[PDB]
Amino acid sequence: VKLVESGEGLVKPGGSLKLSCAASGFTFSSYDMSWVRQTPEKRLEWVAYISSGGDYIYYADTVKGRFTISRDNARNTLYLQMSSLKSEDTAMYYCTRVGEYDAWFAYWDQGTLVTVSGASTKGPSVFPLAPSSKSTSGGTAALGCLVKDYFPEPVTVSWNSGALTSGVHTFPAVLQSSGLYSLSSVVTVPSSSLGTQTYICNVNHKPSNTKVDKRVEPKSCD
Amino acid sequence: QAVVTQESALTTSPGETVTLTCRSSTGAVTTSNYANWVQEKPDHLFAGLIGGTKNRAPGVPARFSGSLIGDKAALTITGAQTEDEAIYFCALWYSNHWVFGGGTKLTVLGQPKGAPSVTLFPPSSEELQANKATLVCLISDFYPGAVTVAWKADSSPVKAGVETTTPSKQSNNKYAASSYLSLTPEQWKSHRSYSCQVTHEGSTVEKTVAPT
Amino acid sequence: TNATELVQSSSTGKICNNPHRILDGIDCTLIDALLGDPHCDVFQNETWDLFVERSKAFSNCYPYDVPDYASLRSLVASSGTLEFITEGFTWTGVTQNGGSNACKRGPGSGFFSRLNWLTKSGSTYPVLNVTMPNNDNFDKLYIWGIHHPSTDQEQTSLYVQASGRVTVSTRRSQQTIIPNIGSRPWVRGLSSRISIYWTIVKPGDVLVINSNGNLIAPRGYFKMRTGKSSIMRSDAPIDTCISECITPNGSIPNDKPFQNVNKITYGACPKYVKQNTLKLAT
Repeated sequence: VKLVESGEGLVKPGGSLKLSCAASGFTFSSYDMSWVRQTPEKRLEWVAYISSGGDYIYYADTVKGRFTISRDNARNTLYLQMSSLKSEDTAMYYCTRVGEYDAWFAYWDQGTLVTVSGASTKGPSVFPLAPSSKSTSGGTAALGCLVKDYFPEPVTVSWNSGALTSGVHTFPAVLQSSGLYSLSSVVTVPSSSLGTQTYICNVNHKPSNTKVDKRVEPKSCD
Repeated sequence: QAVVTQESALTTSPGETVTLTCRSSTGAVTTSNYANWVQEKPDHLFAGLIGGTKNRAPGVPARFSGSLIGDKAALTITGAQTEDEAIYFCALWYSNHWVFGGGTKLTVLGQPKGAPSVTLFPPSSEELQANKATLVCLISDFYPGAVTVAWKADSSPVKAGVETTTPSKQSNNKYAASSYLSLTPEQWKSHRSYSCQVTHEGSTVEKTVAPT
Repeated sequence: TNATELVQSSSTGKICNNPHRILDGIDCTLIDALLGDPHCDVFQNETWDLFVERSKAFSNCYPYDVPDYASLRSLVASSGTLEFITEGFTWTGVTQNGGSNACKRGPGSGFFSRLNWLTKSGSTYPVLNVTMPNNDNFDKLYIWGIHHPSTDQEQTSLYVQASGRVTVSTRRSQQTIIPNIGSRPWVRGLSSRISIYWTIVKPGDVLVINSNGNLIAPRGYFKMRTGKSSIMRSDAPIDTCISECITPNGSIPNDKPFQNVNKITYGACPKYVKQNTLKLAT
């Protein structure tokens, strides 16, 4: 099965936000569904639960009357309306395709991160990372992209819009002493196709939609 | 109440028998608590392993035996392996809620080679024109994830403008880390070269870039 | 020369629907159809020669527990029919024909079609002493159960007495179960479960049921038979073919003395081995 969640952004305390997990791969409307979260302290917490679409919906005493879980048996999508948000609602929320008749917490996802801070959502500053020229190892090469001074997390970086899936590592972000992050991704590409292929850095910041493409060229400069 | 407590970090070797606990604060963990066991793999892969305090998923080997030891639960792994190194959570059922533990980080002795490969990048021409300078030292494909970062500029120790992240697991169960040196465009062009020193279990890897 | 083969290594991927009768449990299992699950209303009083349980089956009703599940799933399979005869027991002061919105048989409440939920009748719950003899000349299969509430407050709210008991005995057997109340995890939204039991009645035998609470009543019995029928767990489709041997990986021919696809077979299937090719000269 496959369940992908969306709804990344920044909210202020007392605000609202809707999360959605599009469940695919197997039969929907037959299994129960729930929402689970993991705080930045890596503490698991149960949030909500729905019974195949349900007359039965129950939330945690922390999130009763502030959240509401919904299900769409037609679109195969499960929604989670977060309302009257607090600072303590900051976590990566997971959508679980679990059925308590045989399994308790079987399927989890890659998560979606929502932050409730009240701070200003700022935009990243993308700078190109120039490839290595000399003192080679007979090896490929290393070029990348620098996503500097963004908040909040996360940012997703692809290469050639899904055409460069082999030899790329996206490194985690650093919480610098400014309340902002900084991420770096570097690909490994042979120097033979280094002056023939155009390599594009595609950064897409979901909270504040900054879909920027960045070209990394040898600049004939030192 | 509903406070679930367990161990924070354990370690074992392939072939040995492990046992994880799940203690309850309001009293004894009864069979009516339906102890759950999740498996936190890298890239946030929380796979559910055991439910009902003994019922096991169809894809989990028979080495995972769920039981109720003493006044708490148990996760016995008879025949531990390298693929069992992960964070394992417990979830006890109380008549109205679903509470979780803190997680027991299981360490396993294996993965023969964890030597890191280091990559260093100077600031970009666009960044230098923007009155900013930030060098990037990327450490990847190493195990375990315990390294010390050191930057050097013209044979002198550098400890200002350096923020560095704790290594996290990659997709191949190896660790990776990143170190950044924030400077001013004047300091970058005034020195001969900058070096990022990485040491991991005796072997020291340091790479140097120059403004040419 | 050449060498003829003696092992069937290959399969069809689909099940041939001849010459046996195949019954597909598209969204239902054999126990879901045996109890009468509202989404399993196609298989009521149906027949078969081989049942097919799919991995895509589910249950949209009361979470039920079946002790001796494998012992029940096998004796009904070889019966080859859901031949259910409504009986009409005497449930006096029982407030029968009950259900819940989780076992939805239409808009409002509902329950299983082959079993009956007996609530309280006002503020009274009498003790049950009913009997139903088997004067015919065939074995009877009676399906019943017991209710496990979530708390003592809904046990006292559905049944006057704080604790129940269901005793279903025959001239050679006796079954007495005491309910175990508990707020179990929400499966399909309910903190309650139900355990399912059955009792077989032979010719010359009389069925006796006794209870003082927490009884799920039957609406009749099932006509048992001794057939070549069975049940298979497969996700292979049904094709408009004719093949004697059936395999969970797809039907195979019976021309070779051995097979290599699966040890679980049905029909005039060859012997099972693990070797790949076996060639003999001719």
